[PDB]
Amino acid sequence: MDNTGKLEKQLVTLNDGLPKKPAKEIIEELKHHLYQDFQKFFSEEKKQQYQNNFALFDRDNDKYINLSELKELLTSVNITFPDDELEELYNEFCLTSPEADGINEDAVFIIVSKKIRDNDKDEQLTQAFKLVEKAVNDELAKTPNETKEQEGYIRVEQFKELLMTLGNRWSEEQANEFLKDINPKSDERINYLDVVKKLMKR
Amino acid sequence: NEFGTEGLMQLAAGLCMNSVLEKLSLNYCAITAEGSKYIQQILSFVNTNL
Amino acid sequence: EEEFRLKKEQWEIQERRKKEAARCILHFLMARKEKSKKKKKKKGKKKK
Amino acid sequence: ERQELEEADRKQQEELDQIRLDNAIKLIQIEYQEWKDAGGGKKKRKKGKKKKK
Repeated sequence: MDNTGKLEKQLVTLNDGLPKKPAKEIIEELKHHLYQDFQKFFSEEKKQQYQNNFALFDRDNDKYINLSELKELLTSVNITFPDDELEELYNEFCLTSPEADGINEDAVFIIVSKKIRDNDKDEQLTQAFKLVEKAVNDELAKTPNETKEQEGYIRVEQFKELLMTLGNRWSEEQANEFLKDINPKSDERINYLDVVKKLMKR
Repeated sequence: NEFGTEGLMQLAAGLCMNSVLEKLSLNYCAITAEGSKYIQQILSFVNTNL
Repeated sequence: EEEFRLKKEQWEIQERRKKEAARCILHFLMARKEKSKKKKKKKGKKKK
Repeated sequence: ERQELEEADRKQQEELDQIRLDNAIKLIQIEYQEWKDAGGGKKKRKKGKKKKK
């Protein structure tokens, strides 16, 4: 009564669910699941092939490969990557092995185990957006007037309607932030190919 | 628990790369030297909150 | 060859007929309109 | 028949050019997607035990 309030601006304080166990394993889950990809997605043939190829690479049988030999192994498997980023990844993994003159096999291969999911994200996004293009064509089939100048435009609000379902559920704030960054020209639409170029370019 | 190498490997099946516990003790277990290779895989891991 | 050439000339004529059809196709949706608004997300991941 | 052979050769060149364009499209996307299944294992023995002399 008397409009005696009162709303509370619930700020979620960073004082909940703090991990308890400091410094031996507990992140072991993440890469383990990553391992299950090659513990799942890959046939054991490539595993054995890489085991033997590296053991050939491991001229000293130390399980490790230096910068030159790591680039050797990446090239032998047909890896085409810029020098810089591979260099920083190798440096990080060597920091993970401060007393070893290189990186161990598991961490060595994690270098592009990361790029595995990295490129899988782009592959899934491209497949989902090709399906989006097919859906747009299906919709335009029922719509005669839309001329060939519309070939490449379907409602951006629809871009957001679809994003959450194709490939991976996109956060509501994720879609809002992306749309705001792209900056549509107040026409309630953008060019899908230009967005594709931006997303494959960043 | 004198499970030895067999028991240590059975544990490592998921615990070698498990990421749950805080303190794990296997003292007076006569863990064979060879089986230490399994623990070798635990330490070479970069993910670490035990 | 003559039969197939007659058929393909008919093909060109019916292609121009279909082009006129398309001309009449760009003619159906000038402004409307009414906001098929809410939701069509669900796109079950089982794909083609 | 020889002129048709030249025509088929030109068609095959066109197809190979289209496949090369597809290759250019694919090159970036297929830049080693899937770097692979764990390797080197559990060497433990002190094997070196051979002749004394």
